Amino acid sequence: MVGKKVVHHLMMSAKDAHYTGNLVNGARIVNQWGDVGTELMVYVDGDISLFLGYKDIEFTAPVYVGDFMEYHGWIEKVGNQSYTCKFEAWKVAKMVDITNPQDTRATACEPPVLCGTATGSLFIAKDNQRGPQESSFKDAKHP
Amino acid sequence: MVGKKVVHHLMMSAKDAHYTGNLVNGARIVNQWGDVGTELMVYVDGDISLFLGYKDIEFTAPVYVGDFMEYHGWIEKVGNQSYTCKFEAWKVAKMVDITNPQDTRATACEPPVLCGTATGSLFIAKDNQRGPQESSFKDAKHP
Amino acid sequence: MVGKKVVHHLMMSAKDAHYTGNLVNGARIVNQWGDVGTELMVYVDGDISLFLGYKDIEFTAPVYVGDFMEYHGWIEKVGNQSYTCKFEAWKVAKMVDITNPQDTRATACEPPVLCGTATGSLFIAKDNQRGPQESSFKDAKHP
Amino acid sequence: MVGKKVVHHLMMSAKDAHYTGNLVNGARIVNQWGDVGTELMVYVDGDISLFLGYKDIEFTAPVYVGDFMEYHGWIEKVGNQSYTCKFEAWKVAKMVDITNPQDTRATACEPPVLCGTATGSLFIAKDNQRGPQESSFKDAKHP
Amino acid sequence: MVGKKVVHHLMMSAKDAHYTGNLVNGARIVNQWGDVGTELMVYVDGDISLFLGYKDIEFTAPVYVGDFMEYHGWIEKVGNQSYTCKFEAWKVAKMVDITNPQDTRATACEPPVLCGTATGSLFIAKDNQRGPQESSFKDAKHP
Amino acid sequence: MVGKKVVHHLMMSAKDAHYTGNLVNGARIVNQWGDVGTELMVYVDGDISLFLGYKDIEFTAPVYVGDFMEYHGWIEKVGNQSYTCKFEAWKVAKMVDITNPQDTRATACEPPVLCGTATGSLFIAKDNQRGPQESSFKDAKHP
Ligand SMILES: [Zn+2]
Ligand SMILES: [Zn+2]
Ligand SMILES: [Zn+2]
Ligand SMILES: [Zn+2]
Ligand SMILES: [Zn+2]
Ligand SMILES: [Zn+2]
Repeated sequence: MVGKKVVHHLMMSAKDAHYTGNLVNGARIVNQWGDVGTELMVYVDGDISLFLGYKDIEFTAPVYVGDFMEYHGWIEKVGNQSYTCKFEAWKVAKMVDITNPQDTRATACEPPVLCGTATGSLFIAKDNQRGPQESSFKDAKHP
Repeated sequence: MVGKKVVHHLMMSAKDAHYTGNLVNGARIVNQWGDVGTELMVYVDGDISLFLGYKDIEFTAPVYVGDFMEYHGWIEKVGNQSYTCKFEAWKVAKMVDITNPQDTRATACEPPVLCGTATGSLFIAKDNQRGPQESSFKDAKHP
Repeated sequence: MVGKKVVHHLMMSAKDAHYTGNLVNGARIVNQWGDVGTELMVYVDGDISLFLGYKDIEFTAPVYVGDFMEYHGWIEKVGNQSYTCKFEAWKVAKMVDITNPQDTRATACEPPVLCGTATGSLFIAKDNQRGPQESSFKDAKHP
Repeated sequence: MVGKKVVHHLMMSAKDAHYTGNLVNGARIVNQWGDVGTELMVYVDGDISLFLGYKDIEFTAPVYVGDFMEYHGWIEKVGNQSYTCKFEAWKVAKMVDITNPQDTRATACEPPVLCGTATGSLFIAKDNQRGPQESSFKDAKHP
Repeated sequence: MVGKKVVHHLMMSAKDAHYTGNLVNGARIVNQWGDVGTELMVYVDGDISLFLGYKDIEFTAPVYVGDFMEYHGWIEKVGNQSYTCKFEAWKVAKMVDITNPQDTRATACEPPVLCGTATGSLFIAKDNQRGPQESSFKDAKHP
Repeated sequence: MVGKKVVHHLMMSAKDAHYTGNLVNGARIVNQWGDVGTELMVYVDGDISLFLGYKDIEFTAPVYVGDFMEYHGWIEKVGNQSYTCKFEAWKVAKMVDITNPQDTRATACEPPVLCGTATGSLFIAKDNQRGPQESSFKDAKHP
């Protein structure tokens, strides 16, 4: 790991439903990993970066309205202009019975439930790199 | 404090702009504190709860597109059916120059910048309380 | 009251649901009061202003998809740079049975149902104040 | 006119921009007229109705982020199952200079600026009509 | 027809619901026809244009979450500054039973189901017309 | 290829901006490929399916507000419960100068510009497969 792990955390609201049955789409996780990756790039080189692509996105558990979700990312390798990052998505709380809209019961997921993993790469053109911006990234070094 | 502090963390995207000039509205913070409060209520008594009101919301710094934000909340007092909570909002990263849309430079806020505080109260009817759901809340006790 | 009361009015659509059960979050009301406050500031001094904070937000009735809502605000006191405003939220129509998604019946709320109240304050820096912009605000005077 | 005029009122936020240059699309007005029409149908016959179509939508002035807008509608004719309604859209306040994102100046539109008109028709199947729900509609009568 | 028919195609997600019962509003179709019209104007004269109005919008079948929809438009007449266009909306796939949120069954609409038609007009000021931009529009000629 | 290619087509509006500078996030493409994949699954086996993951997402050109985009997908292999699909994203029109918000000029991309590719897999549990629903998929066969 280069630098600290970045952790986003938020709730799936009714606005996050995508399919019928209060089911959130897997792309919602990818949206959040894009923002996690951006934060990592701000810290390592002071630019919001451009997202190049992914490998091995795996969606491992369904996500519903009322789930509380965490999205973890970290830099695995600092390249010359490209940065290889790893990502995870975890469910930390949920409604007890999504099928009953009037049921207000909810609980924690302890341990948390793995909902996705991915490897991604981000790019900052050499002329736009500004060096580390956040103290945990100070010994980021390039090849 | 009763139980653990809950920390939401996410990015302000262009979708979070509300006013002209890429300025986010203060209500965006209140939206997030509602979800923080919900998470606390899930953990303390197993219900999503109803939000009763606030006191002393203070908005202390402007928030823009490209800001990375954290939203902290915790339970201060467990009542019979009402729960008094404290909330904070903190900026952890930002664009360098929001006034130049083509400027991709961004940096950390170290130390983080205080953007808001509030006291709020949430309600779970007695019949809907289920006891603690998350281990850090196990010694929640009522009057 | 200084100037006229501003009244926003609109419908809660399915897009306004936040929690399960077609329940709208209280923060939706705060979002609308921010826009009511902005309109008041445009009229009193010709600037969109910055929202400083609230006191005594109280949420008094639940709001659902298909509710028609009014949001009232007015200036109580013109300060030097700060303006104290009062806000209310009222339900004027609703679905008869939110628990049956196929039920299309709806009715008025006559009398209207109080859903929230608040006191808030908004700020316009002295250099940005332009004087009244709307005829009902012409005798706005500062201390 | 049958019954009272319904008036929606709200702000165009940055979220309402559609085209480049902070320009709102004309369809945003049609969205709001759909909700105005729904409210009229709730009042005249107690059902949210189905929107059948329009004639003569005319868009008469551009709408931008930061405009405050009113949307008026009323019933012109109560049919057997169809209801002919008239609609208008009016601008009541606006930013002074949309082309300068840092300019916070705004003013009223006094008199208000006409932004659109339309004639539309809505439908409630005979079996779903429940009679008037709001006192101003009490003498709604059908052919 | 002047030039080619433009065809938009997409899915109604849960985010497109507007009324209760997973029902999409007719204005969603008008939103899409605005974007179809824009594309036609880009191709015929190189400007995003301004939408002037409609005649004869007819909404002919309800649209729900999980419907796959196509939106067709074409130029019927090139005027001096105004362009008369025709529009259609077609349903190509749908959920089998919208009333059961846990039912994941879906099917095609073969033949496709007509959901709307309209005639609209768009405007490009003479000074902003740039001539055809897309090869199928090369023989666009004005009066 | 098994069955026909599915083509989604739509516009990036101001609502699709994500980063500063009117830049759309790469996750917007992944959102659309999820809906393309869903449509393919409806046609091949009559269920909306669950998205399993991706390989080799590559983002190849930036996307901005005012771009018109096409999203292509097709089934490469029908498995027992998993379906391997290929996806592409293409830009077909764009604003001439995104950096000038008042510039309304736009043009076609002829030839269209490649913005992304991916391989993905979708899942329908055996008990939920219903056979082909759309005539071009009639000779879908499983191992
Ligand atoms: Zn570096
Ligand atoms: Zn308890
Ligand atoms: Zn003044
Ligand atoms: Zn009647
Ligand atoms: Zn021409
Ligand atoms: Zn099959």
